[PDB]
Amino acid sequence: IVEQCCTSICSLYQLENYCN
Amino acid sequence: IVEQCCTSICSLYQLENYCN
Amino acid sequence: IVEQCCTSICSLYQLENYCN
Amino acid sequence: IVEQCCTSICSLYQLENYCN
Amino acid sequence: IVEQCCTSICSLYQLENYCN
Amino acid sequence: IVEQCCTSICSLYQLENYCN
Amino acid sequence: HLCGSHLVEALYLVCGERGFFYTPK
Amino acid sequence: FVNQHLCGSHLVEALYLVCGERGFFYTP
Amino acid sequence: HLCGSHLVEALYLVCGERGFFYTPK
Amino acid sequence: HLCGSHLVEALYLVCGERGFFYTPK
Amino acid sequence: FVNQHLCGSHLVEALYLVCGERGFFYTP
Amino acid sequence: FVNQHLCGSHLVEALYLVCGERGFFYTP
Ligand SMILES: NCCc1c[nH]c2ccc(O)cc12
Ligand SMILES: NCCc1c[nH]c2ccc(O)cc12
Ligand SMILES: NCCc1c[nH]c2ccc(O)cc12
Ligand SMILES: NC(=[NH2+])NCCC[C@H](N)C(=O)O
Ligand SMILES: NC(=[NH2+])NCCC[C@H](N)C(=O)O
Ligand SMILES: NC(=[NH2+])NCCC[C@H](N)C(=O)O
Ligand SMILES: [Cl-]
Ligand SMILES: [Cl-]
Ligand SMILES: [Zn+2]
Ligand SMILES: [Zn+2]
Repeated sequence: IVEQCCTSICSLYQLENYCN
Repeated sequence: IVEQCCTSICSLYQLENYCN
Repeated sequence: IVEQCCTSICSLYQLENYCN
Repeated sequence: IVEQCCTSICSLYQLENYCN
Repeated sequence: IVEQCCTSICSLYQLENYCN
Repeated sequence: IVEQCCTSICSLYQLENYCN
Repeated sequence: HLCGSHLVEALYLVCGERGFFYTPK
Repeated sequence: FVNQHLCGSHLVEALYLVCGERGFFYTP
Repeated sequence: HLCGSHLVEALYLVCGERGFFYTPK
Repeated sequence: HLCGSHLVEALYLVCGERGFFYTPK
Repeated sequence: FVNQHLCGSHLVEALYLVCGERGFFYTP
Repeated sequence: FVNQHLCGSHLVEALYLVCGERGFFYTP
């Protein structure tokens, strides 16, 4: 998540890949 | 907004409404 | 601080008081 | 606001220009 | 987690437990 | 604290040196 | 239950790239 | 601009307190 | 009393470098 | 109504450049 | 990476809201 | 230093939890 999401702005789909 | 999301419960999908 | 701003209501102007 | 306030530290007067 | 730290009171020391 | 803790990641011991 | 600054935080998660109005009253 | 996006998160929190019952408008 | 996003903030102060699971239910 | 970490956040909006003391008790 | 550590703080807040009763997993 | 100012926001939140009933002092 850090790699993907602190680099470019992530989207609410990138984020939802870390829900359980 | 406050009724929709604080008084009643809200969805992140429902809050897309308020995006300008 | 807690009485002034949590128990009673507070102002951002009133909190300037606590700036060191 | 981003331009003005994520560049230099803004002040509570810069910020208050975005109240309704 | 919620019982331990929201219902009952918690310690930052006790939350070390949940670190993966 | 800024010098010590906004530079490197600080640890909960660096931080606890600013408790009263 | 999203009240006070948490409602604003939630508004920002969804709209922060587009922009939004917050008008409590 | 990630660091502006993070920064925006802080600004809306600040406008929330600054503005009161008036509310505010946020726009990149 | 640590509830909602404040419990998550507290989890992060302690574990944010290691990582953690948050499973409310 | 400014309690817990929200009171600290409010203290910081106003004083974060000057500095402050937070002493709840 | 300090700015990633700060960034992580924002991500977990976002996952908290995004995920609901499911919860989430955070890992650098 | 904007990114330090943002960083300061996170530190006081962390000191709030870290310190308990003792409270803390914040100073750039
Ligand atoms: N679509 C932007 C959602 C979002 C909110 N906060 C964030 C922090 C980091 C990131 O990559 C993304 C976000
Ligand atoms: N006087 C500093 C007020 C303040 C609080 N948070 C902020 C974030 C960005 C900024 O430009 C300014 C601020
Ligand atoms: N051990 C990481 C604790 C921590 C939480 N938030 C922080 C912000 C800045 C810092 O140096 C450290 C921290
Ligand atoms: N990042 C957020 N918006 N978190 C929501 C936390 C819920 C909080 N107990 C409230 O009064 O709304
Ligand atoms: N950064 C934090 N976790 N702060 C804890 C604030 C306590 C808050 N009143 C709650 O509902 O839990
Ligand atoms: N950024 C802030 N200080 N927000 C104030 C939110 C009010 C919150 N319901 C409280 O318990 O105080
Ligand atoms: Cl709350
Ligand atoms: Cl940040
Ligand atoms: Zn809260
Ligand atoms: Zn931040």
